[PDB]
Amino acid sequence: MSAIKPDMKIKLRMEGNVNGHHFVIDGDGTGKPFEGKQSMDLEVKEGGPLPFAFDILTTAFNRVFAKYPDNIQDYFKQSFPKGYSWERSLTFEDGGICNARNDITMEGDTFYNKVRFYGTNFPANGPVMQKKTLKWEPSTEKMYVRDGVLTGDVETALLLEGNAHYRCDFRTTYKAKEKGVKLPGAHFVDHCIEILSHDKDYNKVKLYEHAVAHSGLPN
Repeated sequence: MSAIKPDMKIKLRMEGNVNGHHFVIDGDGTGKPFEGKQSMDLEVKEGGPLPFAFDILTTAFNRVFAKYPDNIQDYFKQSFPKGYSWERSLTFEDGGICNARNDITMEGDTFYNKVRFYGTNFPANGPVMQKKTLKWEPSTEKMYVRDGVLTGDVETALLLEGNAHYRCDFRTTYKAKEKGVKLPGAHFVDHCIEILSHDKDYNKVKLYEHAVAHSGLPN
């Protein structure tokens, strides 16, 4: 009998600043932790219409929603009820850099998310500030332990208009709140994030993510 239910709710608020542009965005959603699926409705509350590509924000909007096999330690589910936090760097090929964080708690059937997102050094003429992005490509996160902290690395890209990609490297550190949650062995997490629907200026966005942990084998 887990602290985590097969169906959980998601509540979140993000505040941030990208290239000097401030914003606040709220979210409400649901997911299936043991299936590795989540979806949420996001709404920009301050600073809209956002003057940069919404897509840079989407991975900041919880690896509890990842399907873990029995042969990999599930650090994220083991972190509840007290929760965990993560810190992420996004390093883009044209010098844009973001730092994001989320502190994740659980109150009953709901995960609460205190998200912060800061970006800078995006060229004014680049695809982020010109809103030329289409989607994140599906990718695989490599999880491992670095300096005693669970770390995940991704080398991925945004698809742009005109058959071009815009590369980004992610590095995330993950930390359980509770003293003593055992770190997992190294493994992979395949994931795919998608904007299912949106309004004109991405004031409102429906977001979906699917994630599955594995050890690199067909079996």
